[PDB]
Amino acid sequence: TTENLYFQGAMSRSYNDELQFLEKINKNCWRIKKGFVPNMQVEGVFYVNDALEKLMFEELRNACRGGGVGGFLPAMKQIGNVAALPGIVHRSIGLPDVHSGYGFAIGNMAAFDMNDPEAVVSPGGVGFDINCGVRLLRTNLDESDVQPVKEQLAQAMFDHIPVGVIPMNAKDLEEALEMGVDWSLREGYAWAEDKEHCEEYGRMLQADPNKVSARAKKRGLPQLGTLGAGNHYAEIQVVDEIFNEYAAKKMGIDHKGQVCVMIHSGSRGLGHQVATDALVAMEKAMKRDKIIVNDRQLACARIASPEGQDYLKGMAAAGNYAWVNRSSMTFLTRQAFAKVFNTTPDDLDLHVIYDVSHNIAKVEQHVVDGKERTLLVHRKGSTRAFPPHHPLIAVDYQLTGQPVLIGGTMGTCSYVLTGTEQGMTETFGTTCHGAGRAQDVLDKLADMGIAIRVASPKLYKNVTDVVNTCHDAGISKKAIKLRPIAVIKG
Ligand SMILES: [Mn+2]
Repeated sequence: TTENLYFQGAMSRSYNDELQFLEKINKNCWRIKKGFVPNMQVEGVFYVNDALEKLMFEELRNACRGGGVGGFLPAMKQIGNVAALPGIVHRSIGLPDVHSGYGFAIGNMAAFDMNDPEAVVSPGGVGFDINCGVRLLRTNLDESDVQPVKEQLAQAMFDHIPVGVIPMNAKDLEEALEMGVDWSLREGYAWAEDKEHCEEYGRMLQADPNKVSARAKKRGLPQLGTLGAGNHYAEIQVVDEIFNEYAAKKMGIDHKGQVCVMIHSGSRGLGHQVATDALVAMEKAMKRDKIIVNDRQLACARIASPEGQDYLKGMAAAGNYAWVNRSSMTFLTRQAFAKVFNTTPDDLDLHVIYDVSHNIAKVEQHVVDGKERTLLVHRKGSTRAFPPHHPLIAVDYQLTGQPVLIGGTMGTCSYVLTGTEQGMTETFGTTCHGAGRAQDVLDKLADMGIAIRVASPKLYKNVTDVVNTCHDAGISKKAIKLRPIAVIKG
């Protein structure tokens, strides 16, 4: 986020001229008027509380004022660059946890009309870790039941990570990329109820393994070497607060102190490679279709392009692979819990509460200016949050709205949110994904009471401020707060 811009204008400005393009819509939302960056097709908006508002406008002035080396790209500027993409509708939107990233800002959503021939798809609008996501499992155990054996549970979970639960040959992987969680179901590593409580039923149709490069496929095949890359993250959690008892009851969360397990994983290097190969092929074809962007990292292809069609089919394939990896972690988590407590996984009520993505592009029906349209919704660092009574969400959540899982870092709380009708109207059903940015840790976590198994010692916008901002804006609703007692990052 520095010299990736083409030689362009609008850069002979100071903080006061940039403030001219900025107006506050309401208590929790700001407007970016056109002209903030070149070639804006729609306006931009971001959601703030008084704290996150300070950091956003400080990051603007620190880069805008200049007077030093850097030229760092503010999140407010990347929002506008995304608003300059052909095909975008409504507005490019920054969720409360918006921070700067490759082309798109992390936490910056934008949707494109699939009936517009100039509409494009941007891999930078999905992210390199395609379909990194969160999965929440409930248990019938209480904190008093788990707190004594938390070290053994964490060790058993850590020891279960390395070992056929994951596609171990290229042929199995080609099926996993095509079938998503349907591969795990056939191979015994997933329950049927896991699919019904999973975004897109754990499988994105029309995925094509032929659109995934051979290097990408080998990046996704298991390696006994190079373990410790950090792609596996798990957290044994305790229900610390229930803001909505009925939403919690429909998720099986019966009381405070109940134990849950949170799983965080993605496509590892397969998605990184799928995103990279697309970016290269798109750079070479943007001229043929005459696409103009402000940021070279906004490299995109038209949806109708062969390169745009290839990416989405490959992107869907990596998303399927990510669900297979989280199902295998579920299978190993279920096995870890089964052995420590010496029973069967079902007798511990180890069902999937929900599973969301936050690095994916989805084809969704949305109403734009009173007209139903088919939109390609880019969500990098943002979570889908469908409202109550959406016909395509689980029957169990037809009255609560779609559960939204918020990732919590080491020692940080996690949240379960619900979708809202207001979020479908304002943000196309989009909400935050977690926190943003801009041995000592070991003893702090131990003193907090958190057992920790981490492979290598190599391994801000507060999540609380972010979820409270979304709750106040009405684009999400707080339901559960979870506290970690064991963190497993291998
Ligand atoms: Mn993630």
